[PDB]
Amino acid sequence: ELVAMNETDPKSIITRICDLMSDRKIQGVVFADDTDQEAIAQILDFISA
Amino acid sequence: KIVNIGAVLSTRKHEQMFREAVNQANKRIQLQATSVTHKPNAIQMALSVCEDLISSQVYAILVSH
Repeated sequence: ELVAMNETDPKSIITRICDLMSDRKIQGVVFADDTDQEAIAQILDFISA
Repeated sequence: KIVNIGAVLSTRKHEQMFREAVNQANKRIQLQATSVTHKPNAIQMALSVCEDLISSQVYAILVSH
């Protein structure tokens, strides 16, 4: 499911996660990312865990 | 000189004591009180972050279990 995503609020990305879960039962994801976002890398991992 | 302090509390009587201490700080300068809560879901606790951080005056969070 090739979805686009504007560089926006990471809380809205967290909302987008179970937005696309409601789009389809998603088991696997890929998500392209910016090259200067390491605090968001600190954000995403414990949300998953 | 107005500020607004964030916390996490199980009940609101502790928020009333917090406002009493806000007045005791206002003895020396203005202080406000945030809408604090203690949710049983950390997903909902993450969703309340923008609801509490939406202001400019938001201060350090004082978190209880």
